[PDB]
Amino acid sequence: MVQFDVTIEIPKGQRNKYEVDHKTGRVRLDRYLYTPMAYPTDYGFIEDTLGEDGDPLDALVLLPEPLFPGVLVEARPVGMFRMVDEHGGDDKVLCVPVNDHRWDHIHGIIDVPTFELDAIKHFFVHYKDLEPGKFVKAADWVGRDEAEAEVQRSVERFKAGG
Amino acid sequence: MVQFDVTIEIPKGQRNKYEVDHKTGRVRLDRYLYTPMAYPTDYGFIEDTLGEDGDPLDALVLLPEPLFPGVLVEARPVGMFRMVDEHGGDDKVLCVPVNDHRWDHIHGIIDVPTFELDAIKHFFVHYKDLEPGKFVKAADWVGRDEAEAEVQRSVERFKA
Amino acid sequence: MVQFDVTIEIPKGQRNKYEVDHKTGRVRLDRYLYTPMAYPTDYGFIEDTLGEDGDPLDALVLLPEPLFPGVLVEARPVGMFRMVDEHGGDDKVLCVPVNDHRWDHIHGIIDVPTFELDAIKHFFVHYKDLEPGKFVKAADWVGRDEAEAEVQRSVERFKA
Amino acid sequence: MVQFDVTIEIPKGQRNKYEVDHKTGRVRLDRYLYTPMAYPTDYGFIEDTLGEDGDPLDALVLLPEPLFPGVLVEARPVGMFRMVDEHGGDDKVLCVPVNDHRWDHIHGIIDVPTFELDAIKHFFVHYKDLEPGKFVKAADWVGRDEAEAEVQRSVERFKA
Amino acid sequence: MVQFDVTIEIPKGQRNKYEVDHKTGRVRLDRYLYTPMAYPTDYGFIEDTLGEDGDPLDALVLLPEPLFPGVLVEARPVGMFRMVDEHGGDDKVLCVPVNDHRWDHIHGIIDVPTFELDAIKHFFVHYKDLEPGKFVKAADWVGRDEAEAEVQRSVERFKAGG
Amino acid sequence: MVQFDVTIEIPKGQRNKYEVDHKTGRVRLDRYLYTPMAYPTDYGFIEDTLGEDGDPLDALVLLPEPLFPGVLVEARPVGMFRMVDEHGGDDKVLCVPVNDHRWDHIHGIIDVPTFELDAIKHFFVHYKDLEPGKFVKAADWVGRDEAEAEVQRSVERFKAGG
Repeated sequence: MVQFDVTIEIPKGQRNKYEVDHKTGRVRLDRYLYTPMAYPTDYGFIEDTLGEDGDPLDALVLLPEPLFPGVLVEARPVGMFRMVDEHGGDDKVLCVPVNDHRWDHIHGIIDVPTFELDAIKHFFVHYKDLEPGKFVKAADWVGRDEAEAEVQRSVERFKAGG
Repeated sequence: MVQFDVTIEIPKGQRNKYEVDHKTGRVRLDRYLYTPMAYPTDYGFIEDTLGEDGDPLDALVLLPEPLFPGVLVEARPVGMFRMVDEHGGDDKVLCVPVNDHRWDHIHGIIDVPTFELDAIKHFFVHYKDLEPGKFVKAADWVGRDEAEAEVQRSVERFKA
Repeated sequence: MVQFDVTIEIPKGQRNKYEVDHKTGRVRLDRYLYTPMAYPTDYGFIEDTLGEDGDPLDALVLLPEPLFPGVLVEARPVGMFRMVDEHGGDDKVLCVPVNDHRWDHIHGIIDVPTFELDAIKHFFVHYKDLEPGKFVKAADWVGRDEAEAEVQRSVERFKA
Repeated sequence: MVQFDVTIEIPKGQRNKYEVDHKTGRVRLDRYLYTPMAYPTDYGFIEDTLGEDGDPLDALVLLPEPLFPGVLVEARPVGMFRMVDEHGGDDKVLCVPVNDHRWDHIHGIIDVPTFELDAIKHFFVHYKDLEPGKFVKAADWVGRDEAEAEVQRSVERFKA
Repeated sequence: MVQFDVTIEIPKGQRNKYEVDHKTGRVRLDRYLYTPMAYPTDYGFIEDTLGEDGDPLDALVLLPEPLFPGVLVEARPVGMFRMVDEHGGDDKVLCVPVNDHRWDHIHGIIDVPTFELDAIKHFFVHYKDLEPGKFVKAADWVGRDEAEAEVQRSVERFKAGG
Repeated sequence: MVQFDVTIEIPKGQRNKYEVDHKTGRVRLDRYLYTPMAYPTDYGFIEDTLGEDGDPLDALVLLPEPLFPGVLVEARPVGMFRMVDEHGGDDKVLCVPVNDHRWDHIHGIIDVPTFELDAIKHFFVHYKDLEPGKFVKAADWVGRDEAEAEVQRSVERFKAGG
């Protein structure tokens, strides 16, 4: 069973887009969203990963209640949101907390209610609609096998980068 | 100097869509939104008006902090949001609290920052995107003169 | 397809125990809980029912976000919590909002996760532990058929 | 053992100043405070009283957690805050919830910590500092005997 | 007058059980409680202490309003909650902030209202009721002298461990 | 255009007075306010500055929604609140976030609504009214040029201190 640590940057329900500066460890405000939308899940990144674009792999964590920026949660992948925007491809691994029987019945993307996947998709498709020169050309969901393959590639890129 | 009472149905920042039952006065949950969006202003209706569709005229109230459902606020119009959806036309009057010097500089639609008007528009254009059979085909803003003309039509329509 | 209106008294997550005075319609603070616990669901009563004890039938409503005291929500029964305390028997109907596809998979008590039923039970078993003379001697769950039978008895008891 | 019902208008910690319209029962937004201050207690009025100025007698209720506007709480007086502002005299009865052992040690004004009385005073002395034409010239505390005498005058004034 | 620094892990009113990883300094989500209960006080640990079980001594801090995970508060002990669970004995020192006249009248456990002690006891007796293989065999309160003796033992264990 | 990093200590709306210990980086509770007031803006300090009194220069940041203690925001100065209290002079630089068109129209103190400046002044004039031996003798506002001059002096003092 693949599992890993996710650092939360943005609690569910927030309109402030926080980001961890990976050089310093500091939490920074990127910006307050320009749209009347709020993050649909807790949002952050997988520790010890490196995506194709130089930053760690993004993670979305399903949780009963929001966390605080900077908090670590041990999690396991169930699928992956993929999108194409102004900086090209962007993937976000969808995760649930490990060692919690309340999530035991969610083994893969097929187990996650469609209305929840659709809400998360809608957020990422629209949240930058009022930001000039930002766009989304494509967005879809893939399952746990493909999420794990991407996690593995990013773990490999992390190790190769030093 | 047009002014009126607004009953708030939905506080700013809420994802629960409350509505007042106008035949009982009860506050009901209509639905929880299917989209990850939140009401961009306090939202409700103008007391003693009747729109083209039989409900009181909707109102959006700019405020420093959100209210509670059922609360009355005396307000004045600065403009009007108009849209066309699955039910046809819909107007929502944009308002600011009266006799509050902090809003005295806002006389009309040109005085409301574009980024704020664009955010309000974005909410109404997209908030029903995930509801089968619902849609928004057009949405725009008109000024205070047009808003007051609509309020006046709605007030007379109430009287008749 | 049994459905009814629920008036919410107490939002999920609250430690203030509000109650509606059924002779006036006012919302009153009963008490702040003496235990470090919070209501596990939105909590209220079914409009136009009368229980065995003279009050409307209590209802627990599963919702994505809590409501406000006094708010009406149209709901359908999926099961019923039963308990015995210092006043004798008490039933609370477990409900989900109607005409909301997000709840369409929940048809009966077997469809509600055990961990959620256990949490609701734990609240009612313990929330009065620190009140002299109050106690809970037994608590259990029954299914949708039993819940609808109790709603029907309560509706007729209201009519009579 | 004097006790009465208090309707809460403004929850503790709020910067929105709500008021009940006593001729309709509606809750209205009076104003958002112009000062960076927040109500130090739950704030409202005593039902079935009439002050010297024609409004019900104001009440401050000490509670572990704030309520919602319009909520009723059965309370007992422990003292009274008095002030003089632009409208002349104003009294606010300081109260604690009845039949709650957690407040049984609070019998009168001497039982309320000085730091808490000083904070409440500071709020009423300063909350209108940034409103032209408004002022507070004097403010003080009196004990439970004086509070009950004022409640009694207000109750009779209501009856007459 | 004994005083010390408490790092808060869990704000009063929360149902998320956060914990500081003492090796790394990171705040982690342990778990969301399985019971409909919420922490009755701000909850954390005494810096520079070591309990018998290898972790710093736990602290409960009485405060007018909750803090954030990771925040330091200078505090003084007024008593100690003692319990016996599945890992044996567990003590939690009850504290108030120092240099604050609003707490000056609380010198010991006898000064703390009984209903508040009973609520805190009820939380620790019941909060793991729905977690299999977790239990509580005993729970009680002792006073300031005994709290200070335990604080001193833990300070001593801290120093002996390195 | 002068810009700098502000670390937030106290979110707008709070009555807990948090402070960063500049030696350790830890966020500490200083105290809960004794007055029924709440911070009128997000409040903190400018990184890499040193005031005359030995601490970094204080900053007030205008924001649509409050942040969390410890969060960095890149900001630009629009004016400065000056006051004289029990420790003598104290200045707080008023700032807006950079690279955000929603604040583009605020170039200086003259652009900030008077009612907002008056509310911020009232807070600092009164928030210590119930703390014995604390007082305020003077308080006023100066504009962006004078804010930038003070920022520059504090940057210079920072560099001279090591």
